[PDB]
Amino acid sequence: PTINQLVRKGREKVRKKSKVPALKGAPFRRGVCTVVRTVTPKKPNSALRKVAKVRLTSGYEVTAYIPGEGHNLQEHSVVLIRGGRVKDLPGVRYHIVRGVYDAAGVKDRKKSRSKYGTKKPK
Amino acid sequence: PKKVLTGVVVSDKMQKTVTVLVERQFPHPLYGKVIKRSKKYLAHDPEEKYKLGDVVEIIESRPISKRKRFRVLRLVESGRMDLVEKYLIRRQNYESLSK
Amino acid sequence: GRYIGPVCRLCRREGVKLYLKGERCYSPKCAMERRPYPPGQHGQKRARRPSDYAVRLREKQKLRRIYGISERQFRNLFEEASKKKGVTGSVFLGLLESRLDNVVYRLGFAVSRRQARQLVRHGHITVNGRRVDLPSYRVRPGDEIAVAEKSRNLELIRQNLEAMKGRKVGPWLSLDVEGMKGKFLRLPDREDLALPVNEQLVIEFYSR
Amino acid sequence: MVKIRLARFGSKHNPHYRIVVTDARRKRDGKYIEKIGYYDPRKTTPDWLKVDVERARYWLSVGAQPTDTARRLLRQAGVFRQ
Amino acid sequence: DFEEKMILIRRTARMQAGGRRFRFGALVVVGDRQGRVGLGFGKAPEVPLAVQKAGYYARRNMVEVPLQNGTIPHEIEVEFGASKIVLKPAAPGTGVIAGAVPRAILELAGVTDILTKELGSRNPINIAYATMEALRQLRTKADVERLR
Amino acid sequence: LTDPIADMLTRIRNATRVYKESTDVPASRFKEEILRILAREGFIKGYERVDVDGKPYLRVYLKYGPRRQGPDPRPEQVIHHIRRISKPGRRVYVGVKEIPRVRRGLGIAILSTSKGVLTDREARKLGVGGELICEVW
RNA sequence: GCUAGUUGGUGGGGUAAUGGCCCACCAAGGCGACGACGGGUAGCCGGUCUGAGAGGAUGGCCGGCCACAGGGGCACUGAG
RNA sequence: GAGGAAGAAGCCCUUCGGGGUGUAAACUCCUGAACCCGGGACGAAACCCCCGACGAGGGGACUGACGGUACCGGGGUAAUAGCGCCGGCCAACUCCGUGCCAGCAGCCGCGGUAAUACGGAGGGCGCGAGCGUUACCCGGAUUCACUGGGCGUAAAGGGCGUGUAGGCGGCCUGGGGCGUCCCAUGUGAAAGACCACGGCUCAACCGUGGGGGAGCGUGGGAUACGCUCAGGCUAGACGG
RNA sequence: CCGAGGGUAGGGCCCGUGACUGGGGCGAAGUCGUAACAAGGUAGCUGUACCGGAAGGUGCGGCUGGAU
Ligand code: SF4
Ligand SMILES: [Mg+2]
Ligand SMILES: [Mg+2]
Ligand SMILES: [Mg+2]
Ligand SMILES: [Mg+2]
Ligand SMILES: [Mg+2]
Ligand SMILES: [Mg+2]
Ligand SMILES: [Mg+2]
Ligand SMILES: [Mg+2]
Ligand SMILES: [Mg+2]
Ligand SMILES: [Mg+2]
Ligand SMILES: [Mg+2]
Ligand SMILES: [Mg+2]
Ligand SMILES: [Mg+2]
Ligand SMILES: [Mg+2]
Ligand SMILES: [Mg+2]
Ligand SMILES: [Mg+2]
Ligand SMILES: [Mg+2]
Ligand SMILES: [Mg+2]
Ligand SMILES: [Mg+2]
Ligand SMILES: [Mg+2]
Ligand SMILES: [Mg+2]
Ligand SMILES: [Mg+2]
Ligand SMILES: [Mg+2]
Ligand SMILES: [Mg+2]
Ligand SMILES: [Mg+2]
Ligand SMILES: [Mg+2]
Ligand SMILES: [Mg+2]
Ligand SMILES: [Mg+2]
Ligand SMILES: [Mg+2]
Ligand SMILES: [Mg+2]
Ligand SMILES: [Mg+2]
Ligand SMILES: [Mg+2]
Ligand SMILES: [Mg+2]
Ligand SMILES: [Mg+2]
Ligand SMILES: [Mg+2]
Ligand SMILES: [Mg+2]
Ligand SMILES: [Mg+2]
Ligand SMILES: [Mg+2]
Ligand SMILES: [Mg+2]
Ligand SMILES: [Mg+2]
Ligand SMILES: [Mg+2]
Ligand SMILES: [Mg+2]
Ligand SMILES: [Mg+2]
Ligand SMILES: [Mg+2]
Ligand SMILES: [Mg+2]
Ligand SMILES: [Mg+2]
Ligand SMILES: [Mg+2]
Ligand SMILES: [Mg+2]
Ligand SMILES: [Mg+2]
Ligand SMILES: [Mg+2]
Ligand SMILES: [Mg+2]
Ligand SMILES: [Mg+2]
Ligand SMILES: [Mg+2]
Ligand SMILES: [Mg+2]
Ligand SMILES: [Mg+2]
Ligand SMILES: [Mg+2]
Ligand SMILES: [Mg+2]
Ligand SMILES: [Mg+2]
Ligand SMILES: [Mg+2]
Ligand SMILES: [Mg+2]
Ligand SMILES: [Mg+2]
Ligand SMILES: [Mg+2]
Ligand SMILES: [Mg+2]
Ligand SMILES: [Mg+2]
Ligand SMILES: [Mg+2]
Ligand SMILES: [Mg+2]
Ligand SMILES: [Mg+2]
Ligand SMILES: [Mg+2]
Ligand SMILES: [Mg+2]
Ligand SMILES: [Mg+2]
Ligand SMILES: [Mg+2]
Ligand SMILES: [Mg+2]
Ligand SMILES: [Mg+2]
Ligand SMILES: [Mg+2]
Ligand SMILES: [Mg+2]
Ligand SMILES: [Mg+2]
Ligand SMILES: [Mg+2]
Ligand SMILES: [Mg+2]
Ligand SMILES: [Mg+2]
Ligand SMILES: [Mg+2]
Ligand SMILES: [Mg+2]
Ligand SMILES: [Mg+2]
Ligand SMILES: [Mg+2]
Ligand SMILES: [Mg+2]
Ligand SMILES: [Mg+2]
Ligand SMILES: [Mg+2]
Ligand SMILES: [Mg+2]
Ligand SMILES: [Mg+2]
Ligand SMILES: [Mg+2]
Ligand SMILES: [Mg+2]
Ligand SMILES: [Mg+2]
Repeated sequence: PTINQLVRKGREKVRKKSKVPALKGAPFRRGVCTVVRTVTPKKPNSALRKVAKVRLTSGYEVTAYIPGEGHNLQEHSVVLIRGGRVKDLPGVRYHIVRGVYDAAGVKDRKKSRSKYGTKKPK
Repeated sequence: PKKVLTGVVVSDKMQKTVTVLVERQFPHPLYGKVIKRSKKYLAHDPEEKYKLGDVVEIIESRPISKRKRFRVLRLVESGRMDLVEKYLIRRQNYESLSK
Repeated sequence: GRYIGPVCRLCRREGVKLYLKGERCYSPKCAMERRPYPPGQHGQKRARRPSDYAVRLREKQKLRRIYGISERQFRNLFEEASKKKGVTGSVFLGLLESRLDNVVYRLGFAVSRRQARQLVRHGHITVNGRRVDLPSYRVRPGDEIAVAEKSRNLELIRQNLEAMKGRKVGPWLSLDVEGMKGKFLRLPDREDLALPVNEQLVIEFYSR
Repeated sequence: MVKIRLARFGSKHNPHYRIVVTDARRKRDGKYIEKIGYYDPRKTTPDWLKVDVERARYWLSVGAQPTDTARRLLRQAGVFRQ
Repeated sequence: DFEEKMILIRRTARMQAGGRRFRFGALVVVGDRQGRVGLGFGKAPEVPLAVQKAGYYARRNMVEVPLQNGTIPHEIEVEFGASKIVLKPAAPGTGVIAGAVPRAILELAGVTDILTKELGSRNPINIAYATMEALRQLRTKADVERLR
Repeated sequence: LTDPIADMLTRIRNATRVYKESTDVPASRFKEEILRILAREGFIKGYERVDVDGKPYLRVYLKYGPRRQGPDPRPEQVIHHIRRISKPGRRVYVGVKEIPRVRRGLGIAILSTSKGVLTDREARKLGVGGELICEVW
């Protein structure tokens, strides 16, 4: 644009859209599970990924991924969630943190334990 | 010191008070172009002796009313209806700017 | 704190000898003399071309491992040199060479910078008479790094100062042996120390 | 009344004062009217007190009122010597 | 002799019935670290051939860059197509602040202290080309006065 | 024609890119002072107040380098680059402390000051600033 | 598109003091695309984080100013 | 900490020859975090008291929460390590298990019976009383482009005129000096930032001193350019 | 007299929610046909209008970003 056009209208500073609206600005949110089931992923992957529908303290109800091998989560399981989509599970934008509230850690986990709420084995 | 401005009397339909349109220029803070801005001041005319179209000087003065904090200092030039029309023609263009 | 684990694996990784033990570093029992290839299962496999990032990282780890200093303190010394006046490369090595534990090593008080650290840390060293047990103390031109008087009758410092009675030091240093004390004359040049390190690569590493 | 006193600067277990003229209603370490030297109670540095006598006597001349130990440090500075 | 540095080795493909059949491209810069640098792009049916063929043209296409204390005389900006390169003189303690592609060309020509920036398309070929033409247009206070 | 100064810089630039011995621009006292500097700095051989069809012009005599050897005989320019800075749509003014150095020194910035049209080197000597007219190298 | 204490005047009240701050009357004015009016968000600054710079983001800790003291209204005492 | 085998066991890999963890361990000597006793602060000299005069000046005493802490001295034990990662970007590879399952995932993508990408193990890389994760800000993003971008076909010329405001505007001269430029001066608090020195054993932290700036007030000065006022001109434009 | 506010009445804006309903995105392992890409088997696209289970068809006018 001309210099006059810039004086008349300026440059638009465009805002960024949060990828985690259910968190309402927090790093984590506590919730309670309502549905605890498996969901098949999209092309070109095939599995039965473990997902929980969580009713958050922020008011939202969202679907969070349950990472690791096996879990202990059922309806009414208290749960902390964090940001993080699962690319291949459309609509899943959050992860449940293993090892907080009613989320157990992964059994017999040895590598990357801090990401799976598994304490050090003796 | 008491700030002094220069502008043209664009209204005088008040008793003992004229409306003086002051103009000013400065570079745009970011785009450097020289831009014009304008502001009206309610000017104390205690002798109703200044007329529509008079380029005058007003001086920052102790408050006379609500919005009147400037008295006319002196005449600078007379018969500037060419400037008073620009102001009025803009105000007349506003009716077309609605819905 | 500092790295305390196996130290020959460092040299074997860096492809050069870093004199991280003193005595055995000159023997035929030195690891680089027997196995001059990186540690681990794949050390004797044919190396593939390293990325430019690998190169600059390796040089940086070579320079850092020499002083046995933490990446934190390393990077902070570097950042000071970058904001300092003139050429960052020289100043970086200069501020490196000005550490108390490093000067204690250069003076032959200790056979390794590790030994020097334990000497300083255990308070067996003074600076201008004033006792200092801080390995990270910055020595300045005109100082004086002496053995603690209450420690002069120590086997290790004895044998080490024996072996230094007429050994040269850096031009930027002097050492009155038998008196167990030396002087820090000036901050060194890169010329004064032929460390197997191109330092510009370390600049380039931190400029990414 | 404007006063002349020590606003503490420095750090914990390391006090360093600025002998200062300020409104008595100001907070201790708040905006001061003027600085008229420093004070170091621990005598670390080998010149742990200083006073701009050309000014400190003015502030007395014009009305200011030093505190007890500000006065004493103004005494060891010779603002009262006749 | 001249030091060489491979910058890019890519494999292109072309289609026929029966399938695709490949070919390799080598971006090589050569120089002495003293004021002489050349760039050549080599294509051949196998990697070593293309690499060697690239070193050949690099010597057949050189440029003398007016080094002054290890920096360039004046700042320059050149566009090659949609790629833009920026070079700015820099003092002793600086280094060569440049992406991998322009770094190789400045380093081998003896530049030790320069600020750079790629803008526009960052295609390595067009960026390598744009760096050569930037060096090629550098001028000394001499040539300035010679022209006037 | 909204910017005679940029029209003259462009007349030169269009003329030098086809290697003309000269090209004529409509004349004015401010233009001559600008050409006065292009000569005194060697960007041009000089000018002369000619007339065309009864109208006062400025015939600017261009200057190039030696012929070259290779596929492109065309010789290097002397004015590689000349462009307007301050414009009717955006006046540009610098004080003496912010006067830029064209091409590290090998180039000239042309200013208009209340001590007349001056180079950036001239302007720094006299210690004045002004409207940054253009830059040349 | 906005405006009836609304904009100006005369008189008086009121204050430490100017003023529609308040009141009575007189006049019909005042403001707006250079964004009035309305909606939303926010205490502002020294500074802070980042950035080659320009800029972007931010105002917790310390310093300055403002505002508030369960939600509102009010005056009394008083140099305040 | 030094020394310490062509190199123990165990575990991992192997073409079964051997290779690795690895001077790493064991072992030897040296030092001595912790803790055990001795002493133990700086911050505190004023107000007051006496002589002087209820002043100048001089002399006298009381007082430490932190604290029996810091610290000094004497002795004195080898004395916590963990976290992430190793398909590419990106530094670091092998064996087994699994077999589009279980699972990984920042992006591209991994897994369908020889997976450097899943899970473990050995090994390796990176940091270290921390290491990773999530959220958010600036950066990379010249990806709102003033510096520093674009619009035939990539996203992008208004369907076309006419025209209001506004933005912008030819050659020469003079007046004014609004913009603009220069000089002087006031303001630009302290802290912070920066350079130097110094005080805590270093540093963090802190003290002392040093240099500015924009911006705005004021006085003075310049007049090329832009603006304004005045007078000319005909190359734009309009008319005959 | 003014006056916190309470009360009566009538307007304006915003949020949450609602039997039911409209289309949209995604999933994909289905049913129907095959509209577009080749002259895509009726050159295509297009504003509008009327029509058809559906992609779409046809009329009128326009475009070439149409093969021969
Ligand atoms: S013995 Fe050799 S490998 Fe081991 S630390 Fe000394 S120099 Fe390095
Ligand atoms: Mg809940
Ligand atoms: Mg798959
Ligand atoms: Mg339960
Ligand atoms: Mg994420
Ligand atoms: Mg891990
Ligand atoms: Mg993992
Ligand atoms: Mg009045
Ligand atoms: Mg050595
Ligand atoms: Mg390299
Ligand atoms: Mg530097
Ligand atoms: Mg001892
Ligand atoms: Mg060495
Ligand atoms: Mg950086
Ligand atoms: Mg007291
Ligand atoms: Mg040359
Ligand atoms: Mg390109
Ligand atoms: Mg381009
Ligand atoms: Mg230079
Ligand atoms: Mg691009
Ligand atoms: Mg790319
Ligand atoms: Mg510009
Ligand atoms: Mg009145
Ligand atoms: Mg009062
Ligand atoms: Mg009012
Ligand atoms: Mg009334
Ligand atoms: Mg009326
Ligand atoms: Mg306005
Ligand atoms: Mg707007
Ligand atoms: Mg609100
Ligand atoms: Mg940028
Ligand atoms: Mg804010
Ligand atoms: Mg905050
Ligand atoms: Mg605050
Ligand atoms: Mg309130
Ligand atoms: Mg209240
Ligand atoms: Mg409360
Ligand atoms: Mg209350
Ligand atoms: Mg050992
Ligand atoms: Mg062997
Ligand atoms: Mg072995
Ligand atoms: Mg073995
Ligand atoms: Mg073994
Ligand atoms: Mg004791
Ligand atoms: Mg004490
Ligand atoms: Mg007392
Ligand atoms: Mg006395
Ligand atoms: Mg002890
Ligand atoms: Mg012992
Ligand atoms: Mg041990
Ligand atoms: Mg990591
Ligand atoms: Mg693979
Ligand atoms: Mg990395
Ligand atoms: Mg790698
Ligand atoms: Mg299974
Ligand atoms: Mg397998
Ligand atoms: Mg991985
Ligand atoms: Mg694995
Ligand atoms: Mg630490
Ligand atoms: Mg953390
Ligand atoms: Mg960003
Ligand atoms: Mg940006
Ligand atoms: Mg632009
Ligand atoms: Mg673009
Ligand atoms: Mg058109
Ligand atoms: Mg339209
Ligand atoms: Mg105009
Ligand atoms: Mg003009
Ligand atoms: Mg004039
Ligand atoms: Mg004039
Ligand atoms: Mg002026
Ligand atoms: Mg100033
Ligand atoms: Mg300051
Ligand atoms: Mg010190
Ligand atoms: Mg500055
Ligand atoms: Mg001035
Ligand atoms: Mg005229
Ligand atoms: Mg004509
Ligand atoms: Mg005609
Ligand atoms: Mg009411
Ligand atoms: Mg009410
Ligand atoms: Mg009530
Ligand atoms: Mg529905
Ligand atoms: Mg069809
Ligand atoms: Mg078809
Ligand atoms: Mg068809
Ligand atoms: Mg149709
Ligand atoms: Mg129908
Ligand atoms: Mg049907
Ligand atoms: Mg039909
Ligand atoms: Mg038709
Ligand atoms: Mg048509």
